Amino acid sequence: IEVNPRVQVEHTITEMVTGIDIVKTQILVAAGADLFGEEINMPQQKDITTLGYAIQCRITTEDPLNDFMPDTGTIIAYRSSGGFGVRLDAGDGFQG
Amino acid sequence: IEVNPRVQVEHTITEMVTGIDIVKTQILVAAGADLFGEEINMPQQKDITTLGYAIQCRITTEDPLNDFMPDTGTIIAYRSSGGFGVRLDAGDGFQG
Amino acid sequence: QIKKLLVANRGEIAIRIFRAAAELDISTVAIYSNEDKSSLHRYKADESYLVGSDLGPAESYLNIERIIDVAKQANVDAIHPGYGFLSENEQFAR
Repeated sequence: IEVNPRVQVEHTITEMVTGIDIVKTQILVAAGADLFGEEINMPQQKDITTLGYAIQCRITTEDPLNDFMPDTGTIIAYRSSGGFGVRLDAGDGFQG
Repeated sequence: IEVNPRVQVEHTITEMVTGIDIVKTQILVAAGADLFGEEINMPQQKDITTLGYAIQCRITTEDPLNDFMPDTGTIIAYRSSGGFGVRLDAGDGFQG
Repeated sequence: QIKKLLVANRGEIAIRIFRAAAELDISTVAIYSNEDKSSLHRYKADESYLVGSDLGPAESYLNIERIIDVAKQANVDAIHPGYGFLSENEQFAR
């Protein structure tokens, strides 16, 4: 279909099952480092396998009452989760 | 040396490398469910490996510059940190 | 061989980059616009500079020449584009 020549939003989902950090590795490739080197610690092609399953959801300000359209306003209350399995790469929603 | 007949504080560290929720498994064992069954879905003996490595420590109020005595009072400022691979488990630390 | 890094993006992706770069013991640089004067990514980096004080808050992130002006005036030797701005832009990399 096409090629996305960068990191996508849904990148996190793969990192959790593979174990390998995508964003980190990106910077490491810029320095001129080898993949299976001591700095990236990337496993070999038949050494990379998936562990369990992973699911991602993006938390925007869209809703079926305004048919998936954003809104303006101060975020009065922000309640976040965390814990095992749950991965949080946050950025936009907080105190208010 | 000895046997700990319950969960430990450091249980989290093993959860991240195996991919198994101990706490959730633990509850399902009390319900009379089988780990090789519908409820738990735990992989057989030799199917389990360790995906990479994990480290744990606890953030306490024991002052290192003063004989490790827990300093008590009221916390004014608190800021945590998410990020991929980083699991938080907050006890008493909040902004007040 | 990278000393410090700039993120040509905003929001969740920027914060993700700063965390990765700081783990590699690499100094971090962030840019913001008129309406992102109080976006979270502004604070999570070591250095934060305003881009396009005159240009609009939407166009500000998509200004090839001005983002370079910040990187130059800060000793930045590496820029991470992130996604969905100048990430697929050819003349930015050139």
